[PDB]
Amino acid sequence: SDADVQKQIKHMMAFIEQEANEKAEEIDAKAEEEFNIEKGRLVQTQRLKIMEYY
Amino acid sequence: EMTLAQLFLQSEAAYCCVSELGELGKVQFRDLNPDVNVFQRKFVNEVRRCEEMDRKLRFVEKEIRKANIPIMDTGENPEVPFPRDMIDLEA
Amino acid sequence: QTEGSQCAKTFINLMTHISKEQTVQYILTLVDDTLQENHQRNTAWSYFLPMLNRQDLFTVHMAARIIAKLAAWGKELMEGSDLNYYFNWIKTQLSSQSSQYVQCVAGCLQLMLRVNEYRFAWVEADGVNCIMGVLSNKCGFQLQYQMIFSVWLLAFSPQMCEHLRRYNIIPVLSDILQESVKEKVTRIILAAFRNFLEKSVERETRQEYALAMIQCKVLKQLENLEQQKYDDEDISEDIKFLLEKLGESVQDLSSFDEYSSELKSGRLEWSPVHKSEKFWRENAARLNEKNYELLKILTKLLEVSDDPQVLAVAAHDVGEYVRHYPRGKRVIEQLGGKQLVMNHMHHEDQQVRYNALLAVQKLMVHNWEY
Repeated sequence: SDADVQKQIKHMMAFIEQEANEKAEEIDAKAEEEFNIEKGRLVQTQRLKIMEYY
Repeated sequence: EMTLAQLFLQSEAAYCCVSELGELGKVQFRDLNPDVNVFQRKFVNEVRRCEEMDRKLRFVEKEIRKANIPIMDTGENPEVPFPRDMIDLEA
Repeated sequence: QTEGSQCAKTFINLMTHISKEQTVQYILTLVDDTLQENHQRNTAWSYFLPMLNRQDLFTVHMAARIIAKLAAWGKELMEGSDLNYYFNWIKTQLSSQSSQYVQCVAGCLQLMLRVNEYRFAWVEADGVNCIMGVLSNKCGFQLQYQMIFSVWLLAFSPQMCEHLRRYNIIPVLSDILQESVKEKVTRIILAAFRNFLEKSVERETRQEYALAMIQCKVLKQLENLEQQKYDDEDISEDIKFLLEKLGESVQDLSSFDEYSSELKSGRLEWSPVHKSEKFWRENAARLNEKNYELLKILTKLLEVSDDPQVLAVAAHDVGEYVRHYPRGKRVIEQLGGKQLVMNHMHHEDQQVRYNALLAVQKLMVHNWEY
């Protein structure tokens, strides 16, 4: 059986994409605390200076 | 008439393959990383956990004889316990 | 092959009026691959949703992959009002009776729950026990990896964190945390425990700790995970983060007033303070400084009430007082609790007799002359 070299490309490449996608999607969905929260920090700095002219 | 033909594992099947491979008894695992000490062989912390249960078993087999209790045998090759069951054993 | 701006409505009208559903699926899949790296093309999405989920296998999950990506892209394209009628429409598709397509549906839910304001709108209409139904035994090898990522996505908001406390999902995930099979769900559930604990602005962090972190095999399971040498530095840092917080709260759960709150209010629950060696060693004379009959108030609860589980905590706490104070044996002989512990040793309960055997043997360990 010569399919052992194909079985390497069959399913060991599947272990490549699961660590490619589902580890970067954990990083890509971390914008709820690294993009939304960090936006919530600087809007207080804009509301610190709007509560003098108002 | 042997061959050093390679065999691949995937570390989710590193226990249950090898254990049923060790439930057959035809395999001659050869160490090909000799440039390393007796520690840092990827599992030194957990083989001491088996050794700590080994130390507890060699101690409890001594005190079971000083009270002179008969020992059940029921001699059979059992099922090898999984690492899922391992943490439940030390309890 | 770039610069595609027009002809979007021409592809949309051809997609609806196509009797060849397999060719319409090829029209849909080519639209999905094109929109995988492109911008927005939701009134048409309100029109494409009704023709979708209609008697087709591959076109159902692909349109779901398309419409959620249409929901996950575009600021003005945020259509959470229309997505409320769409999430409940796919909630029957989110039932756990199908096969070979729920994994793509969970991945479609992973993009759908990635939003912030849509997630709080979702969880009110969700009925999140269905996600706990996926946490129930249905062979979740990669399905629980999508499910725990959904729980980690909902653990961002503190207002959603308080609404998430109306379930036992913290201990229902500790059983899944005790699995530790694919070595990636262990990374997801560890940071989700860090997300639920740290990102909650209340005094209910201990309420989320006493549920699963304290009164389950979580702090003990995290001890062996710290002994493990996984290469992921994010999981290695979250392991030290959860150990420092839960190790502080377990120390904070033993302050001898919380033990007094357990004693005076009663019900004598088995807590970590009753088994902690630091709690019995530090609060040794705390019983004697509190008008010592308060220690006999633990004995009065042990003598009068039967309590086949609650008196077991009364037996071990009485022996720890005798072990940390030999003069309390004279105080126990003054209250006569030794004859009460001796009579309670003959109880029919197994754990009550085993706890009373360790206590009564500790009561006569010092042996002053009579």
